[PDB]
Amino acid sequence: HMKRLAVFASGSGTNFQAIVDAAKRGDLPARVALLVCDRPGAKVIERAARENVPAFVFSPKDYPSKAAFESEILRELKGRQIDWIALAGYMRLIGPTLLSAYEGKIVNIHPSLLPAFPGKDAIGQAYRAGVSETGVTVHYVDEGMDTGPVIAQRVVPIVPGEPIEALEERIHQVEHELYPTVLRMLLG
Ligand SMILES: [Mg+2]
Ligand SMILES: [Mg+2]
Repeated sequence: HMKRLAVFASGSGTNFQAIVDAAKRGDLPARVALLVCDRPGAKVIERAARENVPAFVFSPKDYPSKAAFESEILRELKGRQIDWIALAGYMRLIGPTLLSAYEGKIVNIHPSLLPAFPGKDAIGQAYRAGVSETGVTVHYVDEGMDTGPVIAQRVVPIVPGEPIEALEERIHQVEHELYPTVLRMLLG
């Protein structure tokens, strides 16, 4: 019974694409079974359609609370026999409704070497701090924000004088390599 993965994403969907591409070339022993997107119009939705990956798209504005929409997401996840959840560019926190149902089965990729620079815009945080290096971390999601146990990490140097664009491209390249590799081992 191959594990079924749901990918949560809110934007361009480049990490989603990397995961789909890995599965397509036979390097991911899991089924990319669902895309959950909280931002209608996001490019990642078009990617799912092109890749024949089912998608559950919703707007938080149509619900009175996070619990309200996560309750529907949970029903959808269970009905589609989803085993694991991978956050890949999902721009909001996972609430107790999902954390409880998928405890220990939710992972996320974060653009810093956790516990360093947790939170939003971690690429910008490291750049603004002036540190000489940062990295990419895949970790388990728990009650805290970017605080669950580290699963894997890759160090990324920050070159003196280079624009932030240089660091971002480098970090994204690493994310596209690291996430599929980590998921392969986690779900294999
Ligand atoms: Mg090959
Ligand atoms: Mg509806």
